[PDB]
Amino acid sequence: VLRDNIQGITKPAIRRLARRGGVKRISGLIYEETRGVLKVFLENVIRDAVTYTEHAKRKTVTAMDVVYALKRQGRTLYGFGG
Amino acid sequence: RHRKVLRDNIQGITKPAIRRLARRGGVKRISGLIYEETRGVLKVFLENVIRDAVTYTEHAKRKTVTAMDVVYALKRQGRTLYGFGG
Amino acid sequence: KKRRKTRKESYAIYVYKVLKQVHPDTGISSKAMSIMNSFVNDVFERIAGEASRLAHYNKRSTITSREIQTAVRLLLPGELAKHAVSEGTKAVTKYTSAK
Amino acid sequence: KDGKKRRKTRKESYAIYVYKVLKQVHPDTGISSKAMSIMNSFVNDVFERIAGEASRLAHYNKRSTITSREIQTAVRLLLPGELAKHAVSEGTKAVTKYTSAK
Amino acid sequence: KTRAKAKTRSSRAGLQFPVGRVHRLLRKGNYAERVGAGAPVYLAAVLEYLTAEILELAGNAARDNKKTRIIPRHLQLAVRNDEELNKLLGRVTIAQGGVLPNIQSVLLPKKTESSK
Amino acid sequence: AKTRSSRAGLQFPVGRVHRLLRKGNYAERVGAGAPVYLAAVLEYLTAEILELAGNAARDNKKTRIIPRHLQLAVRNDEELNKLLGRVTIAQGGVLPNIQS
Amino acid sequence: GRDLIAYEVKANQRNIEDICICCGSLQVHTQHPLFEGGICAPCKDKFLDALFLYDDDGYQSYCSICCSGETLLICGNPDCTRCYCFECVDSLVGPGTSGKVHAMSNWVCYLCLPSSRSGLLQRRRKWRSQLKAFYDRESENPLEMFETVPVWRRQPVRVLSLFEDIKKELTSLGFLESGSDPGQLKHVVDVTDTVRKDVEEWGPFDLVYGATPPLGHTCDRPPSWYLFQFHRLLQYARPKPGSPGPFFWMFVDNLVLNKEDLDVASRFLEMEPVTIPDVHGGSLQNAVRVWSNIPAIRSRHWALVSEEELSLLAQNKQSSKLAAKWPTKLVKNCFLPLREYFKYFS
Ligand SMILES: [Zn+2]
Ligand SMILES: [Zn+2]
Ligand SMILES: [Zn+2]
Repeated sequence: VLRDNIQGITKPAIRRLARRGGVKRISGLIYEETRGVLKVFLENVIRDAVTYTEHAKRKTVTAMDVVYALKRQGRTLYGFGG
Repeated sequence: RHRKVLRDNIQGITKPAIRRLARRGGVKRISGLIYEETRGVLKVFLENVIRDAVTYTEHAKRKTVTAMDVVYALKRQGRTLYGFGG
Repeated sequence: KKRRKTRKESYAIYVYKVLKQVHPDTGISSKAMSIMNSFVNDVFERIAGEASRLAHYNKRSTITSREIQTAVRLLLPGELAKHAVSEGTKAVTKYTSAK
Repeated sequence: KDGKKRRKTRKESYAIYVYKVLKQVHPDTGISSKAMSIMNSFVNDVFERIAGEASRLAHYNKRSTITSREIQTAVRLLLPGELAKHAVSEGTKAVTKYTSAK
Repeated sequence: KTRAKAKTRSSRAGLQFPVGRVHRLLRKGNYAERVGAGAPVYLAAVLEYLTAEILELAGNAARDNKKTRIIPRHLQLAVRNDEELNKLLGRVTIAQGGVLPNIQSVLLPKKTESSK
Repeated sequence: AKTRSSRAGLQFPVGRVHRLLRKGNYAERVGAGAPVYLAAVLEYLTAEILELAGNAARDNKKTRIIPRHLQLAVRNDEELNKLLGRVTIAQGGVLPNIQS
Repeated sequence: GRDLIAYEVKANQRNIEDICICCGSLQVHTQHPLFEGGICAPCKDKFLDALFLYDDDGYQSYCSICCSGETLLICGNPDCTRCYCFECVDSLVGPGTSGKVHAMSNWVCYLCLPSSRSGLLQRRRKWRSQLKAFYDRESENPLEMFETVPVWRRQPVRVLSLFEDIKKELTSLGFLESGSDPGQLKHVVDVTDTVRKDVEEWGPFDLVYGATPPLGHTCDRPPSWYLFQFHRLLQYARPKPGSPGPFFWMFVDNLVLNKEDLDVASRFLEMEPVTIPDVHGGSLQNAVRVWSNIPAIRSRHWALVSEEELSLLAQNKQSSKLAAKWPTKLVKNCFLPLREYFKYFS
């Protein structure tokens, strides 16, 4: 229950994302690999996104903390800050 | 006026120079068409860095390109160089 | 409502007028409006931070149109920088010798 | 005695401080001037990184003061892994020493 | 007191983006001690040209899609089809954009006929 | 006259870091503990690289740290490699790493 | 040895044909095409190649007379395309004159001046036919060579533009006079009902230009149609056989015809296409194929330009179609050798 939310990313979700990415054929070992990489890509953001929330003395992680954590890593996201 | 236009200095990057840079890069075997592509990529890289550095010299109202303008041009392109003053 | 009074600035009322000057009938959504707002803030902070570095390099405690000009010549690629420097110079020259 | 022949502006550095730290960690190892320029550029680079990150951390919360907390959050963001977990302990120990040294 | 027409600095420059707002955001952001008079005029002109170029390409992308309202798909197609705007916004994600409809020429089946 | 460097038990100059914070247009005000904390952080990051460069010098049978020793000190440790991933050290070369 | 070739003629009383005027050499293979004198074999080979080569930067990439790279000056009268090096001018007419020539952009060149005897230069009467014989002896390829049109016996250009307008281009290029509309260019959008009688009524034509649609596929008509009609009206507009009259043509394709249609066009126009790339803004921008009989147009293609990269650019342009302007500026340059054939409006 508190361990299988990495498997909440399903096989058709990675299938649809690789169809958007223009991949014609996917092997059976992609789905274990990508769930690793995506998980790492969340950590490197959330480790930063909690940390701004630490410095603001809040408990809510706002959209501005996500925008600042992505802007720090050179992945500037548009359409969430006023 | 009194300045001969330098030309064909991309061939100054010799074949054993790209050979030695491939030895340091760990490459065991180099094809014959590597050398023109490597000259082209080095030319585009120097175009970008000197395009920044000459503009740093322009705004400073000088006519001499310094090592600090090279370090600023590289630190702007996310390639921070040490040993010349940050 | 006197305690519920906090007006966050934006660039919606300006990007809307520039859009009506370019396309007199085309509209725009609010999500695309927030993307254009974040774009204006992004390019603003890029040129301001780059010009601040270009002032600090030459030991000058003043930003004028020259630092913004060379920051535009650094940050914008290709012909886009040339057209932006032309438009900026034309607007400054029109601004100085006006009524 | 000869003095003030060529007026040159004294360019500051960190060379004697890196020399002191090197004599504290290696009592017999020397260092070249090229490597000293590299260590000087490293100290300038990491100083600019932590100061700029603390400037953004101050501007995000609408505060115009950089205290040790902004530098601590900048260190926790910039230094990966155990480097932050030791540098925060070293900085907090230094600030605790500095506050209660009177 | 003062008896003169309240003419804003935007209108004297022939621009649309606010000179005063850009000027106080330069004075607020801690960029330098002093801020010149021509600098917010020049920066407002640069921002207004960079806004007008993307809105012109987005209005062309909207007209192609038979729509009279720019959605973030139109901004995505407007920026990514242009090469200088793609160089400017390379490390930039636009929300609700997607990607360009660009399929490689090796994943398609050969729809050809043998000449022999 | 007791300097703020020895008042906090540090080595990097607290006063120079203080005036470089006040000069760099970072914020309007600069706290009292901030240059002490930043001098401590810079001193730890200097001491770790000088320790690894001294170990690389001792392995190379040399008592002077050359830029090759700073190259081997930064590239071998993975946290310092993550810190300086987009940083070229001059007179450094690369790691002697051959693919299998 | 460049101050010696001005000494071999005056003092030794030697023939100009017996010294290579290009690099100063004493060995002479042939006689120089433009002026009286001899040319050594390597300079001869390179000189022919230089004429074929087309440069965006200047009228001539390398020097006309001696084929040097640098020291390029521009002709004063804007109705002339000749360019000579500084060393030719210094060596032949005298030192410290090249600087004077380069100093102004309104200095009448050697071919525009009433007298062609400068002091060590001799012109040739009806030189173009001799020039064709020069191409015939060694150039190994008899490229389409119409007689050159003298400045004194010059005609107003009569232009027929099919499926694409070039009046802006030619006006910028100085082929059409602005302010006055006698109608020396007729733009004809629809030609399905054009007849020989119509063309005869429209007045005799000297240059007929056609071009493919721009990359946004404005019209729903197959692109080969432009080629085939261009060929038809072209043949109609050709002067009566056995008449000393110039007839130039140019069909331009912005990668809208596939390899089938490309071979078809190459067969009818009886030559291989000319692929031109545009200034890189990082990788590659756009490219264009051109058929024509205008001098130094076939050598304009650059061997570096690959087919597969061109196919990829074509498929990224056709499907995307962001810009939809006919590349008038891309095909603007190619008319530049034609400058010596018709009158220029500054
Ligand atoms: Zn010769
Ligand atoms: Zn002339
Ligand atoms: Zn010459």
